[PDB]
Amino acid sequence: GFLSGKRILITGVASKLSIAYGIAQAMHREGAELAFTYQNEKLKGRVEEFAAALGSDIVLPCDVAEDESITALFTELEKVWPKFDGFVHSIGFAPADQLDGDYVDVVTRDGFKIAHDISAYSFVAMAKACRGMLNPGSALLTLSYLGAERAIPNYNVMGLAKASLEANVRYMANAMGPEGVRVNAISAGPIRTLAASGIKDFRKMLAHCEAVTPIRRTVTIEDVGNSAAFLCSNLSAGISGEVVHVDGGFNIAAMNEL
Amino acid sequence: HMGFLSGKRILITGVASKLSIAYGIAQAMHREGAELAFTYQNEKLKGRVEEFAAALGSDIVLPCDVAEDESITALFTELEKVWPKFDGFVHSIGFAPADQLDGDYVDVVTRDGFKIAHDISAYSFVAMAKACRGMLNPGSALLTLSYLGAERAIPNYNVMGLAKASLEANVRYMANAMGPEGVRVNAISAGPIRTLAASGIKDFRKMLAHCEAVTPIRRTVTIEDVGNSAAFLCSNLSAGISGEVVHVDGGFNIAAMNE
Amino acid sequence: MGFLSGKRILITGVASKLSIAYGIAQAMHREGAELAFTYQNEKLKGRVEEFAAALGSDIVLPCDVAEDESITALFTELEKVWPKFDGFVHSIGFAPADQLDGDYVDVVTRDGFKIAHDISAYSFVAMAKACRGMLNPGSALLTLSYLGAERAIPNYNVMGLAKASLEANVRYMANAMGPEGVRVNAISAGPIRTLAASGIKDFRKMLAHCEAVTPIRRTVTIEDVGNSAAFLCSNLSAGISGEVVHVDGGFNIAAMNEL
Amino acid sequence: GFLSGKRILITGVASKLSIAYGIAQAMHREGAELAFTYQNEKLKGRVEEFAAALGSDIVLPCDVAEDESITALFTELEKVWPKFDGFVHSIGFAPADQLDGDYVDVVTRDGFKIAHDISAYSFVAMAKACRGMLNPGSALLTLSYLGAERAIPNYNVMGLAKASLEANVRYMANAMGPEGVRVNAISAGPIRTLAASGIKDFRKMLAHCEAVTPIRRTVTIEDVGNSAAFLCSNLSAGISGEVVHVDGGFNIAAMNE
Ligand SMILES: NC(=O)c1ccc[n+]([C@@H]2O[C@H](COP(=O)([O-])OP(=O)(O)OC[C@H]3O[C@@H](n4cnc5c(N)ncnc54)[C@H](O)[C@@H]3O)[C@@H](O)[C@H]2O)c1
Ligand SMILES: NC(=O)c1ccc[n+]([C@@H]2O[C@H](COP(=O)([O-])OP(=O)(O)OC[C@H]3O[C@@H](n4cnc5c(N)ncnc54)[C@H](O)[C@@H]3O)[C@@H](O)[C@H]2O)c1
Ligand SMILES: NC(=O)c1ccc[n+]([C@@H]2O[C@H](COP(=O)([O-])OP(=O)(O)OC[C@H]3O[C@@H](n4cnc5c(N)ncnc54)[C@H](O)[C@@H]3O)[C@@H](O)[C@H]2O)c1
Ligand SMILES: NC(=O)c1ccc[n+]([C@@H]2O[C@H](COP(=O)([O-])OP(=O)(O)OC[C@H]3O[C@@H](n4cnc5c(N)ncnc54)[C@H](O)[C@@H]3O)[C@@H](O)[C@H]2O)c1
Ligand SMILES: Oc1cc(Cl)ccc1Oc1ccc(Cl)cc1Cl
Ligand SMILES: Oc1cc(Cl)ccc1Oc1ccc(Cl)cc1Cl
Ligand SMILES: Oc1cc(Cl)ccc1Oc1ccc(Cl)cc1Cl
Ligand SMILES: Oc1cc(Cl)ccc1Oc1ccc(Cl)cc1Cl
Repeated sequence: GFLSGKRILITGVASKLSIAYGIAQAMHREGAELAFTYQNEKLKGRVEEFAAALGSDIVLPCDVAEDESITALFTELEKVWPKFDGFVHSIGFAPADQLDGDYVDVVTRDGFKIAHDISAYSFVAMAKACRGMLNPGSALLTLSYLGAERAIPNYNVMGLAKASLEANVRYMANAMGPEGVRVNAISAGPIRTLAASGIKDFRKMLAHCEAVTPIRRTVTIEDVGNSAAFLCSNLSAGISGEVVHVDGGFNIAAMNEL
Repeated sequence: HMGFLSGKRILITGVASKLSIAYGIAQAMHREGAELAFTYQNEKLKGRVEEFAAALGSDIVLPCDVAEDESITALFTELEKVWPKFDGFVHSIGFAPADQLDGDYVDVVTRDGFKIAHDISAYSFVAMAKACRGMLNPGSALLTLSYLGAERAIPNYNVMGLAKASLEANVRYMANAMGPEGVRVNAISAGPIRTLAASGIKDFRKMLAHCEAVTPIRRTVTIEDVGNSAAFLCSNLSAGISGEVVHVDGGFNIAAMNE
Repeated sequence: MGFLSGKRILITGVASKLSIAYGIAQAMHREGAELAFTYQNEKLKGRVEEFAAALGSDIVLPCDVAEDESITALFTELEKVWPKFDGFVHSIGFAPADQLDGDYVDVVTRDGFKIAHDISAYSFVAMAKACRGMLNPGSALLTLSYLGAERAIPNYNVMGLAKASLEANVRYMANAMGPEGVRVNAISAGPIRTLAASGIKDFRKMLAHCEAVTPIRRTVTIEDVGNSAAFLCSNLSAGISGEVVHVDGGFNIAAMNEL
Repeated sequence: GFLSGKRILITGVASKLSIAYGIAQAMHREGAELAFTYQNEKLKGRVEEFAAALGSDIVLPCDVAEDESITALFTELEKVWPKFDGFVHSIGFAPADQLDGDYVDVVTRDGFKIAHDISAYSFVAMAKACRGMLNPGSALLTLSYLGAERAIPNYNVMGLAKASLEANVRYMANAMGPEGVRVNAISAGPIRTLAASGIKDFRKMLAHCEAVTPIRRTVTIEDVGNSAAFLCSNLSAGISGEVVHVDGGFNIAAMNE
């Protein structure tokens, strides 16, 4: 596999639906050794099961809201992985009220702070915490959405948070590049996940994208998985600070329904 | 005066000194016939801002600390007393703790540092829009000030780059939300200009010199260049333009591989 | 006096009262410009003479941008009445009709691609080459582009490629001509019913779509584009070069609005 | 390998430094059957040799200035490859005079025509001539440069031709997507190739990019090759109409003192 010899930490595996689940399956297929985080105790058991089906018993708590939890993650991981080769940030949150209605009516200071803190800051927070553990040739990866570039109904403040996160990719790639670390994002098209369900009229976005995307289907966690595996491998040694659209080309289409 | 903003009432935030981008905008809007009102952050800036306002024929000078929801509500409660309706506002406000703007981004970025940059530099634009939405006339325009740091990794600009990316996305979401009721929302991506707050960016004087050398117009932009651009974007001349980040940087942003 | 007082601006692409260039001409004359006009061929000469006369000009000269000799003769004739001037509006676009109906790969041809690029993109720099010595300090060039440059729009086809080339032309001309005091910008205009627009398949559906989903909830007008164009060729926009300004009511920044 | 069972045609192999060389190596290594084109008789020997090193004896002429040359390529290719899974367009040309001096002084109608014709039109010309030979799941790839997005000294009219090429990618991705074909570009950082010599002060561009690129090195035909292999493989199934920057992140950097 093109990840033979790599040790990648994967965040954000909530279920078999999760983008991060797809990424893990592809990275295991390509020979990566994997470790896994879980947000809270409620999620531990399922992530342990998913971890074990991929030959891993490295499963550790991380609530990215808490600096101590991020430090503890890497404190505990260092004991099995003194050094490793990067991680997948597949984590977003905003209060539910932020994702239904007029952006300006519905956005709040606290909704804004949480969305950016959890979806944007958490990525560089994780990087600070493991910086000295990363081998030369390491790769970090986050997940963004066209909401960052365009005004999308109901996505609302998550658009601002993804725009922040995509700038984070750039500032992180620029800072960590010299010492041999690449940083990228996948801008993924719509996929049915627990989190997707939190966006008002998600199913309308999903249907619309299926119709007008050049490849004429919604992308799968397999498609994202393979792209993510590639971006965290030495195959992508020439790419850093990049937001790669894995949306079937939806972002480049205009006026297809009239 | 009389000009392309005759009939417009515009609120101006972020005047600190005569170097301030908001001063150049205030100058340019007065010259084009706008009635102006001003905000000041704290008591330290009140007196300075009052004399600037009086020189431009305004005695509407009101406190606003955009970290505080109470302060923004009270701004527009007081503003309503003299201006029941008005035609929008200029958001010329940035802030991060000093420690954010000096060193390797990953090393010096902090959670509070990130929180404060995004809160003051990005959230505060839509906060002001939420609290004055009902007072905006049809044909109103909101304007904010961004920087190329939103688009490119700039040494030492660090977490302000992310807060500016968030700001530019806010322009788009607000434009989209407010367009149907007749409100336009735009940004100017200004080139570097020696302002009080600019002195806080490590190596600013090298940015300035770099930008002077490679910018197509072969000069630094002025608060006059930005003021004329802001005056246009808040005027009915710009009626076909919403959700845009207009680069007023002499075209620095389109240059690569110079020298 | 208007913000174009003391400027001498040459206007191409006036075909009718619906032409973008005619809206530009009106706004620029309103703001105090003195104007000169080109006409493509003998059939348009009379109408352009009439529209120019209505804006206080009888400087009305043939220019077919297909021909190097025609562009040279234009500036050799112009110089006799305008030894110096302050820039020109390039409002010129053409591809063979067969290029703008069907699947882009089926319908695009080598000659169709050549003509689109030659007339719509190359002509902007050919004109700049031909008058470079006649431009005052503070001169400004303007071309017209379309969202088709950035996105794949059905049936705009190879005109999308020609517009992308044109916007790249804006950047390379801004960068080359900036040091000698010349600014170069584009307006990326929303759809407008003009003679040329009727050559685009389902243009009526395009208008209705942009009408529904554009933040400002209307079509832009030649007044909107004219006002922006006046601004971009005036000293008010002295800070802006190498820029494609979207004058499309925010259409470009909206996604999934139809639902 | 992840191109196992794919048939890819490769253009623009000139020498061992050729981006198209790096791409052939990477695609061979991952188990693609390759075919190669050569511009003219002068290059035919070098390519027949490079092809044989990779196990291909499919080496056909194509001058993309000629519609007939493109038809004939696909007429000959069909005899051995009735179907195939796409091609790599690694082809650029402008008259030498275009790439030395101030853009406005140096550009000419004929300079502009050829740059656009060879560097941009030829990509969709090849897609037109082979559309019915492409299997479901096929990928086309072209090579672009940041000259499309930024004004770069001396790159001049090639910048416009690459901007047209990048738009081409999007219009081809939109048209061909529904019949199961993806179309993408790599925007490669500077690399010393035969063609690169043609740019005035190319050396300075290399050293500039090397100094300020986040990965702090020049990219290689093997970095571009790995990215090209990926983008023409089923691994990239969710990517179309995309210009992927393989320049070490140079494009996102500004103000490196
Ligand atoms: N349509 C889509 O599914 C889509 C599109 C593009 C982008 N994305 C992004 O992909 C990523 C993965 O989301 P998904 O769609 O797979 O959803 P999901 O619900 O399957 O996964 C989201 C994950 O975020 C984690 N998370 C939330 N708050 C956390 C915290 N405080 N600490 C740690 N983990 C926390 C959850 O535990 C969960 O594992 C997100 O960043 C999302 O914004 C999703
Ligand atoms: N100067 C430049 O080179 C440049 C370039 C691009 C954009 N900008 C942006 O222009 C805007 C104005 O900055 P400037 O350069 O004029 O400097 P400045 O110091 O004159 O203006 C900054 C202003 O921010 C205000 N401010 C800070 N925190 C505030 C708060 N909590 N509540 C209310 N007001 C607050 C200050 O009172 C001050 O008036 C900012 O958004 C800045 O980021 C500056
Ligand atoms: N929706 C729109 O109408 C729209 C939107 C975006 C951009 N544009 C651009 O605006 C510009 C003006 O078009 P318009 O909509 O006003 O259409 P129009 O028909 O009013 O203008 C087209 C003009 O092009 C001129 N022209 C064509 N070939 C020429 C040649 N060889 N030499 C000289 N002049 C030549 C014609 O004489 C005519 O005056 C074009 O570049 C067009 O692509 C139009
Ligand atoms: N070298 C770089 O730094 C760099 C960076 C970005 C993109 N590119 C692009 O990569 C591609 C390959 O160039 P390279 O750097 O490998 O140089 P190269 O000289 O190795 O390859 C250029 C190729 O173009 C072919 N070609 C030229 N005119 C042709 C025609 N009429 N018909 C057929 N083939 C023709 C030549 O035969 C040659 O193989 C070009 O499109 C170039 O613009 C190069
Ligand atoms: O960002 C997303 C985009 C899409 Cl189309 C679908 C799911 C997404 O993921 C989220 C959406 C909202 C919240 Cl609150 C959290 C997350 Cl992770
Ligand atoms: O955003 C800016 C960009 C530049 Cl080039 C110069 C000044 C800027 O403005 C600020 C920079 C830092 C802080 Cl703390 C606050 C502000 Cl207002
Ligand atoms: O570019 C345009 C875009 C739009 Cl939406 C409408 C009209 C346009 O202008 C043209 C369209 C086709 C041809 Cl052949 C020539 C021109 Cl000037
Ligand atoms: O596009 C390129 C970009 C770079 Cl940085 C280097 C070489 C390139 O390729 C060319 C440059 C000039 C000519 Cl005439 C032909 C080609 Cl193929």
